[PDB]
Amino acid sequence: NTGEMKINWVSRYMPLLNKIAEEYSREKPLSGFTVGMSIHLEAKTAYLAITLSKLGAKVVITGSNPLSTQDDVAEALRSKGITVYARRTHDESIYRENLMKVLDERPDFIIDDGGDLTVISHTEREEVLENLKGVSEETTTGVRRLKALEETGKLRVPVIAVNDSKMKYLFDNRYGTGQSTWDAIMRNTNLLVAGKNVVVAGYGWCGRGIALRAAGLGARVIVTEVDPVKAVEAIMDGFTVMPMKEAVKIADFVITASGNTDVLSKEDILSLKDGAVLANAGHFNVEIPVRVLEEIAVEKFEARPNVTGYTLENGKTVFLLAEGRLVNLAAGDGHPVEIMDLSFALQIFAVLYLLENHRKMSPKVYMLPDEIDERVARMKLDSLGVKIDELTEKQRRYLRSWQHHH
Amino acid sequence: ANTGEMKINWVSRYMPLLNKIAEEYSREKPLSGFTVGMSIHLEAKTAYLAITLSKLGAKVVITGSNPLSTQDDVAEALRSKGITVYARRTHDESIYRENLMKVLDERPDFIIDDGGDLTVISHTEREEVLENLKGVSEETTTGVRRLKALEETGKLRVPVIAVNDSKMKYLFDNRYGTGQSTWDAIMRNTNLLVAGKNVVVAGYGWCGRGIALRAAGLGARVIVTEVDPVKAVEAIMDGFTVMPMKEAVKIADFVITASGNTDVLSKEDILSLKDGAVLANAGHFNVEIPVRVLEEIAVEKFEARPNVTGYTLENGKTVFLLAEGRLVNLAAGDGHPVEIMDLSFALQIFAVLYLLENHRKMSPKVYMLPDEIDERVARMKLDSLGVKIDELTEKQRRYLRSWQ
Amino acid sequence: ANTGEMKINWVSRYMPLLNKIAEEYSREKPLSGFTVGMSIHLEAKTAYLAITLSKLGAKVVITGSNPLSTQDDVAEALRSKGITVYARRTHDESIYRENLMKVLDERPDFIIDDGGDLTVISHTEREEVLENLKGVSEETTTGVRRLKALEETGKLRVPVIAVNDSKMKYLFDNRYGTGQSTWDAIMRNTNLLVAGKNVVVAGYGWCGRGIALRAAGLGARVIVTEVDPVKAVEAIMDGFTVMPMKEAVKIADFVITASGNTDVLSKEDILSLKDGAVLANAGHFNVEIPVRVLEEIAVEKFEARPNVTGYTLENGKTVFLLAEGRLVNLAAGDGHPVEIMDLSFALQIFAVLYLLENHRKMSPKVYMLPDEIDERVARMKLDSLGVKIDELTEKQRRYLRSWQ
Amino acid sequence: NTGEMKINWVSRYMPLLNKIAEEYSREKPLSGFTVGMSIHLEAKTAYLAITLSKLGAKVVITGSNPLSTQDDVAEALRSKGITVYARRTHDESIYRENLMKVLDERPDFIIDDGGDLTVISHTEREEVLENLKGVSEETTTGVRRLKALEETGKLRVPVIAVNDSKMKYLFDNRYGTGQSTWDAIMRNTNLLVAGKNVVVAGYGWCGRGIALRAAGLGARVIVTEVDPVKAVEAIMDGFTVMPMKEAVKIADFVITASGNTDVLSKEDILSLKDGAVLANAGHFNVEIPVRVLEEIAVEKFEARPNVTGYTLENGKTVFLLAEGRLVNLAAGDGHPVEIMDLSFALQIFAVLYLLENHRKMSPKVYMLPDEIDERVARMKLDSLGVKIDELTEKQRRYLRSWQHHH
Ligand SMILES: NC(=O)C1=CN([C@@H]2O[C@H](COP(=O)(O)OP(=O)(O)OC[C@H]3O[C@@H](n4cnc5c(N)ncnc54)[C@H](O)[C@@H]3O)[C@@H](O)[C@H]2O)C=CC1
Ligand SMILES: NC(=O)C1=CN([C@@H]2O[C@H](COP(=O)(O)OP(=O)(O)OC[C@H]3O[C@@H](n4cnc5c(N)ncnc54)[C@H](O)[C@@H]3O)[C@@H](O)[C@H]2O)C=CC1
Ligand SMILES: NC(=O)C1=CN([C@@H]2O[C@H](COP(=O)(O)OP(=O)(O)OC[C@H]3O[C@@H](n4cnc5c(N)ncnc54)[C@H](O)[C@@H]3O)[C@@H](O)[C@H]2O)C=CC1
Ligand SMILES: NC(=O)C1=CN([C@@H]2O[C@H](COP(=O)(O)OP(=O)(O)OC[C@H]3O[C@@H](n4cnc5c(N)ncnc54)[C@H](O)[C@@H]3O)[C@@H](O)[C@H]2O)C=CC1
Ligand code: NA
Ligand code: NA
Ligand code: NA
Ligand code: NA
Ligand code: NA
Ligand code: NA
Repeated sequence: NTGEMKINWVSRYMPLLNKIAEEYSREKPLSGFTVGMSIHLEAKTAYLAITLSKLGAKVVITGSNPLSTQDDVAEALRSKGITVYARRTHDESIYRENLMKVLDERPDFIIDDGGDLTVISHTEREEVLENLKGVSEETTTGVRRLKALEETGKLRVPVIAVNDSKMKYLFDNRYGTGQSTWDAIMRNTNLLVAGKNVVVAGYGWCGRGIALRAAGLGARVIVTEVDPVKAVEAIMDGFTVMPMKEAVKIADFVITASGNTDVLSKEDILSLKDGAVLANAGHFNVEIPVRVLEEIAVEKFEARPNVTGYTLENGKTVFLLAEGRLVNLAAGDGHPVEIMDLSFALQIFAVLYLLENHRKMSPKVYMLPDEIDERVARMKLDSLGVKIDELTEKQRRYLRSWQHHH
Repeated sequence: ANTGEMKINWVSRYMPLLNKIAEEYSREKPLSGFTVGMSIHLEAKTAYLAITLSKLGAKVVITGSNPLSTQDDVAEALRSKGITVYARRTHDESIYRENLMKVLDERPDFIIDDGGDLTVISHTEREEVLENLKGVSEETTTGVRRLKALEETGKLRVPVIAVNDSKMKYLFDNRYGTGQSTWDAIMRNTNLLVAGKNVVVAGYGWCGRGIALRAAGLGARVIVTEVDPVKAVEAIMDGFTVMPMKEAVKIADFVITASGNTDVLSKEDILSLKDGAVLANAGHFNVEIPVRVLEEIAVEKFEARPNVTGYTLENGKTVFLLAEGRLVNLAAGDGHPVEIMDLSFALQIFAVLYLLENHRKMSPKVYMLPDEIDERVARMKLDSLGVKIDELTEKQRRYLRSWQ
Repeated sequence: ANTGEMKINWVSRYMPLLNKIAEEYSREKPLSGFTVGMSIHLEAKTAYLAITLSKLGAKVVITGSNPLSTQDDVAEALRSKGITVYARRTHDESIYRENLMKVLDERPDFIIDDGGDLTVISHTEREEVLENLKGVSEETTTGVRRLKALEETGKLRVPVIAVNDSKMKYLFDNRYGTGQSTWDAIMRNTNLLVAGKNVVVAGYGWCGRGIALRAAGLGARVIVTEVDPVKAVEAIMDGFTVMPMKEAVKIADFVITASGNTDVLSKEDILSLKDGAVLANAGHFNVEIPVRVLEEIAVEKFEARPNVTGYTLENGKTVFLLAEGRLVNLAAGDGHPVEIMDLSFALQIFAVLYLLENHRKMSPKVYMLPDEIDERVARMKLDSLGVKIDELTEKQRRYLRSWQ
Repeated sequence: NTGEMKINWVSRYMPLLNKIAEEYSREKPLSGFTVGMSIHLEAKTAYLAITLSKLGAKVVITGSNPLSTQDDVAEALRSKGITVYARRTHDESIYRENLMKVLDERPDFIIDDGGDLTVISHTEREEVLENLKGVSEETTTGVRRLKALEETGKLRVPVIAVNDSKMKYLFDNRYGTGQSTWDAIMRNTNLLVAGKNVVVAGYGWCGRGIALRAAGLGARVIVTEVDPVKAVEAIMDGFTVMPMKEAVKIADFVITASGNTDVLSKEDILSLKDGAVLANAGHFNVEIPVRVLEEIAVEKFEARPNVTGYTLENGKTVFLLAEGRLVNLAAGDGHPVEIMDLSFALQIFAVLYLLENHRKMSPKVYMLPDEIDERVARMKLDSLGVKIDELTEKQRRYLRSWQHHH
């Protein structure tokens, strides 16, 4: 089983989760509690699930990504007492039903991936809301949705946004999301990136990482944006900025990373050159309008696994990766094992934080406590065998005084 | 044209934001009747900031951030332009302080401070300044830390805007901003190879990271020291090696301090350095590298080169210090690229105008630069570069604010 | 379309030079009446090279470079196109050799070799091949070394063109050519973080340098091992750390061999590796990392992942090997980018045409690819990209050839 | 004296020359011989001169770069018995006379920098040719001139081209010439390079290093060439290639590194944008036609030290660095100390090689012997405390055999 092998592989390179398991498996702090999860299911996230289980939690999972009927990772999890609900295709109806099945187990805590499970809890299953003590949300898209929910006054449980900690800087780095995205694009196209015009839509944490990686690969990077401050940063970073309607005319690759909808229009698409490659790095598959592609294409064909060709009225053919879905997850390895280990440790401690403090907390979206960022950093340094400096007594006094040393 | 005027002429063709600001307020002269007191590194770029404020109607009174960094020809050019200048390049500390007092004796309405010196003096020794001071714009992290400490003791009386910490400090402290100017200063004064050398950067905040990223771009083996676990992990994830300074000094070819702290190197650390090691400070005050310690423990002290002091030690080894432990990119370099300072200065002018407009509704505390100023300056920059960007549609606006 | 045909379809839209060559010789069919025997990694890109030669009139007979790397659907697609294919993906060594013999039994006029195997067999065991063989085009450094050794013994009988060593090996072995395909193969099969890890690259010739440069671009701490002082100094000047392999293995997270030599890791070196170390070979033959040694000294051997073998040792530590010590970018990756292979293959077609035209005036020795072929292919590439360059004037030509 | 200080500074960071002096100063192998040199004179080259003197040679120097009348380095050299002829301005007449003065001393060996001293020896001072036993030429331009001289059959002494060894790769590297060039441009302009269009004319060893450094600084690099192979390499390296007449229309910086003449034409110059900066990295000041600039400029003014402004008929103003002369030497530090140490060790051993073998050698241009490259590399590793691997007996047999291991 590649799946059991992959879980064993992953476990060997997730030192933080291993440390957490070794530290708390005997005390089992989550014993008697149920953690529900909506996540992209594969070996890495399976290990998060397993760690929570070792800590005593009853884990209930729903995988958003379609899985083969005898998926090795799902089976490994089930053999450990972990419940796993999956779907076979991108059928929204089944996806909704699977979310409901997780809620049917009345989770005490939820680890959400985009805010779906939380939102549906507040709009369709209020009975579950009463037992729900807290939510840990991973993505920028999910946090945005939940902050908007809080805005209306409808939010009824504490939410910890793990997304915006001191270390989202690690997750979206050029070595985090940046490289995983380009690895998925290159492995599925075998095309040379050096010298090519790469358009990246959005220059936030995700897009910047993707743009920096492309440049490091020799690409000529072009950035599109709606925020002047971000555009200027791209320019200062050495990239070219222009409107998308202009960028598409010269694009060899177009990568969306905005977290917005319809970043490409029909007109935009009809400007692309024959052979152009499109991919989405945002959370939902609405950035590149796949429905529009389907509708205006004279013909659609499979060019390679994970790559769809679309010939248009202008006779040109453009290619889409992973049907416009999160390319690094849907057609790649997601993020490096050690990067997920870091993200997962933050999420596990967030859940423990909610367990210890949900009553004291209010039904609003909280930033991840600083103490958690520092605890994970200290553990990471320990696992690396790295030592750093400490402040001296004189330095402590210097830093808090306004008077001059002299 | 005199050399001072020539330096200013050069700079003015590459400062589009300041030029746009002058044109935009040429008629209105918003600062007419107001005195802006300044304490900054006096060179052509800062002189252009002073000239622009003067064009907006302000009476500008300026002094150097350190007498040593003051360029006399630029000062003389500013004087011929009607600007009041209290600053002469000098080693005399008493004269320096005296010049800060002269600026305060002009009772400025607003102060553009560099290190918090004018503001601290105003709240402790020269409170008469408080009869007319309405707000302060502070440029450096060190200044902000000092003013927050002043606030904490309850002595602060006017609002302070930290232009420092903004959405555009990612530009000032960029590898292409502070990073490159720091390395240009080091390379021009040592002519030493950077590729393959062990470069120790103390501190991994904005300044140190830019410095470390540039060193790596030059081929160095970068080692970062820190006291904050989160920053240390950040450096490791950026690809750098992290270890305690006491271990780093044993293999260092270069040690650059960028912490904003004092005594980053101990006497013991110094005695562990190898012969020929080069030390430089990129932090605001000359306390990061203990210059007094080097002086005391050295058997011999000599000029090895212009801007480079050699200290031969009890262990027979000699180590070298650039610019007497002072801010290296400014004391032995060009500061920052012109276009980078143009942006920073546009932000400072709008900070002063923002104080002029809202100081009465602000408490005596440190305020982060308002977001609308960042956006305003960014749009001016895009306009100046002739760059067009996209605009959200109604569907997109609805999408972004929806939770479904 | 069948999957083999689909793979070839994809590749053909991104191979402009091969497409230009087909169009350029469509009528002439210069290779009509000639058989070109091939031994190469059988995938879509090499299949397109075969198809292009067929379009120039050649009877093409091809076999895999290693049965394991042969893609059966691509092979079947080639057969449906009239090309003779002797190659089935297999672990059986005897069947592999048998397939090389079948290619030789077609008595090729020209051979495109990969590692010198066909050529060596032709000059030692199957000399009947020499009744019709007129020239060989060898792609790899290892092949060239072997054929030069064959030449040295006096057994070589036909001219050999080393397409390898040319003005455009700087492209094939570029950080964007071999470098990135090597790392994509390693990252896709381990999903391990590269930034901050110790990456040991054994050998600093063209291949190793590209690999080291890409590793550094990914944030790795790169360590290079070498036996040639000039190459070691080169690595140091490029910014890398250099040390003996016996010291490098103690801290290595990754060890990549790119030397073209045998036993780059000793048993002692292997027992010094840390638990979890990852080993991969980018050299032509699977002898760089001693696979037989790992097998013999291992207490446990298991599949850790697809393309990854785990070997638990007597010291209780486990080390991992990618693709059984075989050429990693080919055995567990996509080889090289399409456009890179298009260039390499254009050079090989012109090498064969050059042999067709000049083999009688060439000795049985290894010849570097003729410079005019490099220029011809470069012009075709510029034309294809629609790039225009400058042209020397009469004054400039006179200047360049003048000594005054 | 900054000059004596600078010589002392340089000596501390030139481990190879120090090793050479320590090794041979007692034997003084060059005792009784005269080494004439035509070089750019500053602290670093002074140290080459001093090392030869410590080895026993009578050194006679002529500095091509104008020097102040009481130049500290020249005075330091004279106080050591080294003869130094200098000029005060860019007066060709005085430059020629200084070359003659070096020849007047009848050197046994010549270290040339551009081929001038050697060429004039073969066309005006044949009496000196008889005693001249060999020449070591440093630059690409000088080697080209001397190879052309050999071509006519006029060459009468052995010439070792140090330029084309295994290590010209170190001298022209992005960290060698590349960075020194950009440091001179940035220190003399204070302009931001990130985002700017940088045109580099010529993609040989020098230009490539300059282009790679510019990209590393965030520039958008544009390359011009006359050799298709080089153009393609630039493209594969991720840069844009186009004709100069087109490149100049968008250039913020134009750097010539071709070793050719008139890389910019009047028409080209009139296409430059207001504020454009021009600099030459080639050996002779003919790449950017300064005479043409002087002639067509409505007015010429000093903008900054080392920077001349030229306002043209189209009302635009363009700026030239160091009067179109080798920018990194004429307005910068040349090359890093350790890089020159390497180049100088190669040149010292070349002179010793000529001393030992000039009779056996023929009057042609020789490549630097491989043994010298390897000797300097071994010494460099030794000074760095670096150890490498050695071939095993099995490996030696493997490498020379055509048979398969299996
Ligand atoms: N593939 C992956 O592994 C990852 C995916 N993401 C997803 O990527 C998206 C963005 O992530 P972040 O960068 O953290 O959000 P962000 O807010 O930091 O960056 C979003 C940027 O997109 C720009 N933008 C919005 N609409 C645009 C449009 N129509 N055209 C051009 N630019 C536009 C915004 O101005 C903003 O600067 C989210 O959906 C997030 O969940 C985030 C991290 C990793
Ligand atoms: N040279 C220049 O042009 C510039 C200078 N600066 C100056 O550099 C200093 C830092 O600026 P920022 O990075 O914005 O401050 P910062 O607070 O953002 O980063 C400072 C870092 O130093 C670390 N640190 C403190 N003490 C340390 C020690 N003893 N050893 C190692 N690390 C230590 C802290 O943990 C922190 O991460 C200030 O003095 C600032 O005024 C800032 C920007 C540009
Ligand atoms: N994976 C791929 O796609 C490619 C593979 N190759 C293969 O890689 C190998 C080398 O290719 P090249 O770089 O062109 O050969 P090369 O001769 O140009 O460089 C080989 C280097 O390895 C060094 N070396 C030899 N034995 C060593 C040892 N025991 N330890 C450390 N260093 C050692 C040599 O001193 C030499 O500098 C060959 O097998 C070649 O066929 C070449 C190009 C691409
Ligand atoms: N500033 C410095 O420190 C250094 C200066 N140089 C000087 O730079 C020049 C070139 O050095 P190399 O790169 O070693 O010679 P090179 O022969 O390796 O490169 C010269 C390149 O310029 C191209 N070229 C010729 N004419 C051209 C034109 N009109 N337009 C565009 N491209 C053209 C050629 O095709 C060739 O690729 C020589 O004068 C050399 O002495 C060399 C090394 C360092
Ligand atoms: Na299964
Ligand atoms: Na620890
Ligand atoms: Na107030
Ligand atoms: Na022949
Ligand atoms: Na003097
Ligand atoms: Na040694």
